[PDB]
Amino acid sequence: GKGIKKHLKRVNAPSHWMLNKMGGQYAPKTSSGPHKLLESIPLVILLRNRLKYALTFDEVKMILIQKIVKVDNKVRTDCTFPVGLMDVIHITKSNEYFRLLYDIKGRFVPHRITNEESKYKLCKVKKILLRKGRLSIAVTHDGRSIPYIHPDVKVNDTVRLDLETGKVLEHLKFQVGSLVMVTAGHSVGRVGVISSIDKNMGTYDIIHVKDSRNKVFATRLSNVFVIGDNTKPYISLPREKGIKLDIIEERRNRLKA
Amino acid sequence: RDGRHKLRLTGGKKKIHKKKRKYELGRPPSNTKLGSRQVHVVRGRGRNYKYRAIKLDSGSFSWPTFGISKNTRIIDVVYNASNNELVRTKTLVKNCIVVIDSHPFTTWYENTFGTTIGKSKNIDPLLLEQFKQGRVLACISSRPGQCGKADGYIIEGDELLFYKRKMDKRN
Amino acid sequence: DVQHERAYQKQEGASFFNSKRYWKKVGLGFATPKEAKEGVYVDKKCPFTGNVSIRGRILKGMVISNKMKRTIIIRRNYLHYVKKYNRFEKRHKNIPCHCSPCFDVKEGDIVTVGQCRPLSKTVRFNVLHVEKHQIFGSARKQFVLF
RNA sequence: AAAUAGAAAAAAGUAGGUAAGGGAAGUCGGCAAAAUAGAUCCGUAACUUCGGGAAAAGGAUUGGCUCUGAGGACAUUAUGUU
RNA sequence: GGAAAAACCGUAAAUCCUAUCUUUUAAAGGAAGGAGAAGUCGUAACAAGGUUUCCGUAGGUGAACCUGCGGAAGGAUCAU
RNA sequence: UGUGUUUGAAUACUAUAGCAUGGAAUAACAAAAUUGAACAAGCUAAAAUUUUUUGUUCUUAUUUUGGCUUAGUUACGAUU
RNA sequence: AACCUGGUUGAUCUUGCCAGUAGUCAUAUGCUUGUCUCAAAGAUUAAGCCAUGCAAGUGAAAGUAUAUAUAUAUAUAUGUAGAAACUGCGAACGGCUCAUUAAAACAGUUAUAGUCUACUUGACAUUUAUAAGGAUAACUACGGAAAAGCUGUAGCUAAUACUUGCAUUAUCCUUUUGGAUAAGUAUUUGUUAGAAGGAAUUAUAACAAAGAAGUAACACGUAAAGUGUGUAUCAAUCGAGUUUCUGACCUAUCAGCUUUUGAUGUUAGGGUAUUGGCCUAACAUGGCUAUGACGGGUAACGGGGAAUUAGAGUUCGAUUCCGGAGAGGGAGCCUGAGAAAUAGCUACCACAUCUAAGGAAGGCAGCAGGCGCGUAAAUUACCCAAUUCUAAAGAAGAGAGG
Repeated sequence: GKGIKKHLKRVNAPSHWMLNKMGGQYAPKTSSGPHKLLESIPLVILLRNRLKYALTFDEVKMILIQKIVKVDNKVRTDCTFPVGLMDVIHITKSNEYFRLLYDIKGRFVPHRITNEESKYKLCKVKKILLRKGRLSIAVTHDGRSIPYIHPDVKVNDTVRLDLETGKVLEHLKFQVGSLVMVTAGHSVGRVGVISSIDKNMGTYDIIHVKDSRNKVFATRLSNVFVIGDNTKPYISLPREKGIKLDIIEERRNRLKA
Repeated sequence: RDGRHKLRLTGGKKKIHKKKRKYELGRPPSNTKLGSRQVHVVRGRGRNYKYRAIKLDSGSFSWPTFGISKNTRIIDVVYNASNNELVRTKTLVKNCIVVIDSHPFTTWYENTFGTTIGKSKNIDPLLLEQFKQGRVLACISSRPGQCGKADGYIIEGDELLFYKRKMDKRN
Repeated sequence: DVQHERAYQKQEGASFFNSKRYWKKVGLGFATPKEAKEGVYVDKKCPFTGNVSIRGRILKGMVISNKMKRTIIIRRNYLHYVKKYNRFEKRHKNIPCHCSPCFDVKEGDIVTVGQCRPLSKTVRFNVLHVEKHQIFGSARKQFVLF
């Protein structure tokens, strides 16, 4: 009749995935969970198609059934569980820790994170609500509630967040001069510093961002994620660091290696 | 229910298309009368429950001057703003004017003020006479067919005068 | 006078037991009328003291009819591009819009209307500013472009 | 009062009625008989010399009771008498 | 509490009666148009084609046409 | 002696409308004298400030601000 | 590849057509086909009909075993497997067709401060007690019918089927400590106070009334104090309903349309999940129309797109993705979070099957295959290895898919 569509075709599925034309009829469809469908990776894609620790979906199932992999200090066998923009995967058996980051080619990549530094993540809040007794809960990009947050923090602030206790290590006020990562839009998968904020009334708030090649571009506010400060980047970016080379420059650079 | 089968904005005529769906939605009207409490639970989309009062006699009436509420029987339905048929047939709606038993309110006023928290500014003489004779006019404000209860407020002054004139060549 | 209808006219946010009306601030370049604050009326379809949400698009049109009770009709005239000839053609659209009883509205007034919440079948918009003006000849038959 | 009365009550006659199911199949012939019909409100074609056709066709309604509304005349400057 | 069964509003299939529109499709018979064969009767048009032509029109004609009326030259006159 | 390595899976079109956005030209439109509006002065009714007696209430007034009436004064005010 | 020849004549230049000529993931057909890789394939004609088969199920740490099988300990105890059956969850996706539907559906672009949302995810609760109350299926027996996924009695007995129910915090006094007092989340009513959003009747806080549901009487097992299943509210997510603006083929041998009968506005109600003439009453007398309304046509699903393109364009878009429609025709429901579902049901009409002629059951535009239609279209093949989906989710299923 009508209701929930449970399938995702190969062609229909996000270009970000890198699921090739001949390689199947379908893609995996994500469970509801940490991030939106278009803005996430399931464990099947991560294990097989990125890491290549399995040949097939069955070999992924053989890895998953075991107690070996834990994400957010939680063991998971759930194949289509979505891992979102930024969080820490630990695989106990291989002793491996991966932090999820955007590539410059607009796809999600697992970037190796230090064993100690696996403890924490940097987490953007999307909204912050007052519940009964005038009692705060923050609501995160990764779909988590952080209860009892101090009123100093505001609705676009990022926060460094422990994974063991689930609570805040430090926080960064949203402002001009903060290192920002673009998460959707035209400029998707790049890092810059906020050059200027101008309010838009009744309509989309736009933010001006400067690259580290000293080039300035606009981006919509909703899809800019604060990621560090002018003083320092707050987390371990991959080597590219969101910096834009043009195709001619990039291909010449590739050739000159 | 559906609007697409009705006439076009120009006054034009539109062919019937799309066979009827569940979620266009719309069901028979409430018939709620005066009698001992009886209600049927109605199951709406998503498992959302509504309560269909089929009979009631005692609703929650608010004396809004002190802002206080007590449960009280309605003696009669006396005027209805929407049409004369509903009041004559005795079917409640959220703009019926009913008559309530004044005794819980009368007791509360006596307890609070000591003659007949609290504002204590003295009730108007016409309204006070009406409370004394038990013929207290009140307006229904909840939707009994949706919420399972007919709850209302005690009317006064300009609302009282308007509805009294509405209630009753000649004068 | 008032209340010609079968029912008393009141609206939420009157608050006259405590007495410390429901007039709004409305936002987005529209300063709420003094005539809403001080006016004799009370209403729900008024955007300046009703329960109306002034949301979505904000458009301009030209008033063509004031005949209907509490509700007014605007024509939005515009030029449509034809690619093959690389040229334009006149097109236009009639929008029935709530009037607001605070205002005076006449034919050939410019009015800035909002998308808001529709409360009736053909009515869509609600006036946010009435820019008083006039035009020669019949407004319904007149082409004014802006 | 009719140029009579009474009593009986079948045929038959004559002026009448009424008939199940069918519905012109009877008979030269729907002849006879019946159906229809008054008002108010609707609706009305082919066709026409545009005047009509037309009450076309085809429909609906109609009691009793208790009210409601509309239509005058006079005389106090908005109110009365009738 | 509770089956069958009824009654009341409300959806409302289907059926039939009209009314209007739509689509093919039948029909005796009528009256046109074209194609074909070097067909019959004239000699109409083409040259002043042996009454210069054509137009509008009306009436006549076995026709082709003819005559009248009023135009034009696309006339044979662009010359007293 | 555990642990291969470099990777690639680019770039762009993706309405005409809508959204944000810089704009000088070119167009439009509005502003635009049967006398109009820019200012100084005075008179005037409205509100607020400062004052100020009366125990959980409570008087009045100067003053200051906004609205409106009237003689003056601007490089005062109409393209062909 | 930004282009032309031949055809009115005795000969001529033109107008103008016809003819060649090239293409077409566009079909048929004729003849020919030594090869290999690649791979469209019953749309156009009948949204005509179907024989037979199959296409949606599910149990490997965690509801229910005296059918049964099996390893240990003193017939019985622990345990471990287990046909079956209740229970739970899914089958609303997919696959198929395009009759429709022409400002509708659809596309870009809004809005939802007008709402609902299972699974999943993260927050995380308030008005007999060494742990409850039975009753019901499979099962045993007798049975009935030609036949059927027809089912009748009586005896039982479980559940994670069904029904109950078992001291915690804050405020005031004492001063830390020690006393006293209270105590409903959604949702609804009446009274107010008033973090954030442009905008607030929103968050939130108080009052007076009502008020669901609830907060584990369930199952496993980490010492080289752990876990499953399941539960109210809140938010997320997978979505969905509405809803703004702008965008269409042909037609005037269709010029006035719409309003009894909601047409158009207003008011009041009712209904709905919610806005809404969505539905009713009352009141207005509107509303829409050459910038072509209103009809009528379409060999009309809409879009991303396809063909030819020097540039404009012109023709085409059943048809691999998306959105809609539809499942013989209409209509109506049930179940559930989600269906007006159609391998759900009911009725009517159109079809149509078995009958022992009493009665009974039915829906290929799923995949094969057949019939009819036609100029026109493949095998009742094998498999779940990959791709994914459904479950008590590894190991089973899937004509999805290969």
